[PDB]
Amino acid sequence: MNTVPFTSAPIEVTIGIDQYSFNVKENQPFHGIKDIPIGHVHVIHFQHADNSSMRYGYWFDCRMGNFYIQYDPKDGLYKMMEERDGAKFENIVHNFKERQMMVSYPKIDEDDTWYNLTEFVQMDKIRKIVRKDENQFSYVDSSMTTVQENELSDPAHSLNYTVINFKSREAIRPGHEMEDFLDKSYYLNTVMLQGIFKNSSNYFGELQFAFLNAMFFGNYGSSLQWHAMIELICSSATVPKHMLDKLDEILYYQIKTLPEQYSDILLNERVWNICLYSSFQKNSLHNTEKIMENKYPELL
Amino acid sequence: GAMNSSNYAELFNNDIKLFVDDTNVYRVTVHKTFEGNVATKAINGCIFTLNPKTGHLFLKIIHTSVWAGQKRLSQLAKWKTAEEVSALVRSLPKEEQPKQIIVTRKAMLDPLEVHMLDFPNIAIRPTELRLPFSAAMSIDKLSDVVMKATEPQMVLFNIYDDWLDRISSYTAFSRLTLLLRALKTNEESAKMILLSDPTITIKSYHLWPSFTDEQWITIESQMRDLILTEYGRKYNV
Ligand SMILES: Cn1cc(Br)c(=O)[nH]c1=O
Repeated sequence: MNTVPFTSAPIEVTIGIDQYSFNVKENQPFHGIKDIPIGHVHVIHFQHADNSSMRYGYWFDCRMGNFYIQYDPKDGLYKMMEERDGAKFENIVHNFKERQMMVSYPKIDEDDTWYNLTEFVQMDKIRKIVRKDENQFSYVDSSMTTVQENELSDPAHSLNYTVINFKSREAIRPGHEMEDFLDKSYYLNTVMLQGIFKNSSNYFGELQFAFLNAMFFGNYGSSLQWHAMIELICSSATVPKHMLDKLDEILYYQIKTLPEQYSDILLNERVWNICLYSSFQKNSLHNTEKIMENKYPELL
Repeated sequence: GAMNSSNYAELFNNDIKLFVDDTNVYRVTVHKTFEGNVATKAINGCIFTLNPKTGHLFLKIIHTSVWAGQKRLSQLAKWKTAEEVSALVRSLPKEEQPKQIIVTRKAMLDPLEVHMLDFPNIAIRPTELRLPFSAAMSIDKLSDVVMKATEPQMVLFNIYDDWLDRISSYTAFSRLTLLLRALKTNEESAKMILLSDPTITIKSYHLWPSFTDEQWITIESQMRDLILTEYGRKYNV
């Protein structure tokens, strides 16, 4: 069980760790988060008490190093930074744990929520969507734009998601215009799965990561990307039986975990009604369709 | 974006553009079967592709054979329209290719956009005008070449005949839409009007009668009376 030690908490801030969150008051004696389950990626995120603008946060995997948070009063945010001296990450942590100035990642043992949300998410792929290679961890915030958003302005601070566009030459084979626009199986299976993502786990991983960026940071381009990747599968007549089943599970936990009050902005009416009621896969998302109907029947 | 009464004069500037209308592409007669069920039988159709500036009409005849063995014909027809318009553009020399294509029904937007991905610099636009191009099959010579075709065929016309020698494109289009609007609201009367005086003939290389300027004003007036009337007969006013 790993630990993220905070130097200090000089400004009042709501701290999130995966789907958990807690309020820290200005200069409260807070020194980090302990008992973080190894074996998963994690996200630690922040919303300043004074400026609800800019939710920001860091994707990390504890196995890839010792990381700690220290507020930077110049740049005005809580920064993640790696402690190379390992006899410091132990000594510093033990002292703070001994003084019990660390909150406990409060996993319920029956709870598989985080695993189900991050099943296919892998840090090596995050670091290629979020380009900044001197850091083992990856910064995301509410305002970052996606590579495709910049096509339609700073590239170094972009989310380099896989560009999907249904009215593009990549998506439409010359001479199969109608076939390929109404049944995107070509685009899904040959272009994206076999060609770009290599396998469904990399596809699902990016999908899951985009959703989590939409949810935790209200990142609009991530929400576009999550819906696009859903829509491509739903609009494909031919999808591996295993992808459909796993998709229904992925989406179910994403919809389950979404704040009931954020549905208006994070959920795209057109895509969901199409996936669940019009698309080829209308009948293949039983769990997702049941939770959607019972939790947000307004949208449909 | 979309095309309407405000940006109406854009049609007659010097950017090449085409209207595409697909309302006569997929045409059916509906009938009873021996067993008392209903069936359709398709009849030949056409894509109406018009340059409103020059009057050149590119009339692509849709032969019923294109539908054999096909499902969801009404949807396929929009995609067949798009394929044929795209093929037409590709066949034109570059300096003749349109800079815009305006579809008269918004359902054509996606099919044409996808068929024209190779032409990113051609804008595909809808319109809010309620243009009467469906009445094109009420022009006898157009209907005639369509019904007689036995294979796919592209026939070129100038829908303005020789009018541009005497009037502007703007005025030419206005006359054309007035004639077609009349043919659409009451075909019988519109046609009675156009041929009453048997001394005004249609030249072999033309579609409409050879009216003098003065005779066109009378004609045009008669068409407006018909259109207002039919609007009364239809709303009682
Ligand atoms: C200030 N500081 C705090 C931590 Br915790 C760490 O591990 N390294 C460091 O330099």
